[PDB]
Amino acid sequence: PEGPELHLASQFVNEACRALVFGGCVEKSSVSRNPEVPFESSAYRISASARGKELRLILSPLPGAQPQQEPLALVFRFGMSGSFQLVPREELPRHAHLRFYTAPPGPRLALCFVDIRRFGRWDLGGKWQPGRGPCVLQEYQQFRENVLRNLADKAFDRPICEALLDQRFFNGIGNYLRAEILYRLKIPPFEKARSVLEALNPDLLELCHSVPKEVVQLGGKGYGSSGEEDFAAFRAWLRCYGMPGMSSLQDRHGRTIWFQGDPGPLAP
DNA sequence: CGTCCACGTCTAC
DNA sequence: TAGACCTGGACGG
Repeated sequence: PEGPELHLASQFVNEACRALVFGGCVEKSSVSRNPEVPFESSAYRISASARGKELRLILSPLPGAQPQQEPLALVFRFGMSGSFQLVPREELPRHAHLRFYTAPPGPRLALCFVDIRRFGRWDLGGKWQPGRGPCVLQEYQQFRENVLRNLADKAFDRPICEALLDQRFFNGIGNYLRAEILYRLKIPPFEKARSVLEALNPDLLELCHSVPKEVVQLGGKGYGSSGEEDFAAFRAWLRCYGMPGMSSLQDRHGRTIWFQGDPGPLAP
């Protein structure tokens, strides 16, 4: 449920649904506090795109589909466990909170948003969350500008490790990517953000892009990968997050920051 | 049995 | 700046 996983999940929706046609209603599990998706069409296609830590699905009726229905966009945040699966209609995983059903010619499948802790959220309406900065994978240049044009923001008074989670400037970076980013440059996690950034080979804002981009290139499921294949690849990619020999500390919100060496000046 | 820990926001005091 | 929101795996007694 960081930027690489959101991005992988959107490619997964795009490839796995390339040749599917969905039909009928969009079904929500009983226990989910998210809104119902008012949307029905007898033949519709599903596509996605990611931005940062959000993913957007577009439901698009084929020509002639019934009820009349305009394209609908839904935006998902994954929380600590969100994911998508394509499964056989009658073999729904345990926590499938939102389900999309294929239509006949072929075997009956269900595309499901699966989310065990239910920190995930979706919204009707298709807009990115106001306030999230640009995507570090897909909008690098905008991402880099939005940080540099704004170093006066009180966000940058904080440790660089806490600033890297702030989605207003680092949309996409989560807890493993911060430790990996910081570790490639050996920046103490508790340096003040503004000092590391004012200054303006790869620097820290470049690593915010190419680091998550390396996870995307492993393919697979990234953090969400243990039967493995996917999983062994990811765990082999990590140099820092949770590794033996590393230090860790809690930041001011209780999140664990892995690192090596100097904790840096603002440490608890 | 029990405690801790996990890829993140949110709202409310 | 504390909590709340949740399930389940690892591991302890």
